[PDB]
Amino acid sequence: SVVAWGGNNDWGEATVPAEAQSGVDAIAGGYFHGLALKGGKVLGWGANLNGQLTMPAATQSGVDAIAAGNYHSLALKDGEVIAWGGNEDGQTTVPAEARSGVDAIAAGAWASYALKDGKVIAWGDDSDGQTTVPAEAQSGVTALDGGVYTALAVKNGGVIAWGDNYFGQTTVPAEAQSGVDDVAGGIFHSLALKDGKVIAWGDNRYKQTTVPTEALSGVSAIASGEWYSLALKNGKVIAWGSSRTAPSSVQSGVSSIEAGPNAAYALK
Repeated sequence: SVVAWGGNNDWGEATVPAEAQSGVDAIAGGYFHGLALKGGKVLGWGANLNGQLTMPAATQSGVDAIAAGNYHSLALKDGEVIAWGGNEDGQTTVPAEARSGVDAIAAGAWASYALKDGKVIAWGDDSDGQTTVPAEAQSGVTALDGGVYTALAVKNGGVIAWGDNYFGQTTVPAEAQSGVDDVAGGIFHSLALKDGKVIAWGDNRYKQTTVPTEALSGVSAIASGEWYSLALKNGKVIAWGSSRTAPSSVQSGVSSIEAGPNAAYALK
C-alpha cells in the first residue's frame, strides 16, 4: 500500500499507478514525476517533460535506491549512480568518482548528490553554492539531503549545511551539532532529527519552522518538501507548513515517508 497527497497534482505526479500500489520498497518524488522501487525495478509516473520517465535498461533490475529532482531521476545500483532526464545544469552527468563505491544518493531540484566512503560528491547546479561541498563534509558523512538551493549532511552526529542562506536555513543551530540522526532541506528551511525530536530552522513566514508539539518527541523519520515537512511517529504522519495537513489514511500503519517538492507520499 501507498498514499499520495498534497499540492495541485498538475502532472499526476501524485496519482500513484497500480503496479506501484504494493510491494513497493521505496518512492521518490520529483517535481513533474514520481519514481518507485519494486523488487529491484524502477517504475515511474507523471509527465516525462525531460526524459526523466524514459527508464534506462540498467534500472529495470537490481537497483538499490532512487532519488528524483525537477528534471532528473537518479538510481543507485551495485555501488554505481545512474542518472537520466534533463541535464540543463549538468545534474545528469555522473562524475567517474560516483560510478562505484557509492552508499547513498539524494536529489536537489537541479543537482545530484552521492555519499561515497564518508564523502559527499555533488554535481549539477552551483549558482547558489549548493554543489560546492564544504571540507567538513568530505569525510565521516552518514546522511545527506538536497534542497532547492541548499544541501545538508550529517557528520559525527552534527549537521553541515551549504548553499543559499537568505533566511538562515544554512546556519546550523547549536542544538543540531550533535546527536543528529538525519536531515532534510526545504526551499528556505531545514530540519534535523535528534533523539526523536525534530529541529527546524530558517524561514517561518509559512510556519515551516513551527514544529507541532506532537513532533517534539518519538519521531523516527523526517522528510521535507519545498514548503512543507513530514515527520513519522509510531506509524503516524505529522505534517506542517503551508497549511499542509496529513490525511486520515496516514494516521496509523505507516512504515516510510517521502516528500516531493509538492506531493507527499507514505508507504503503509
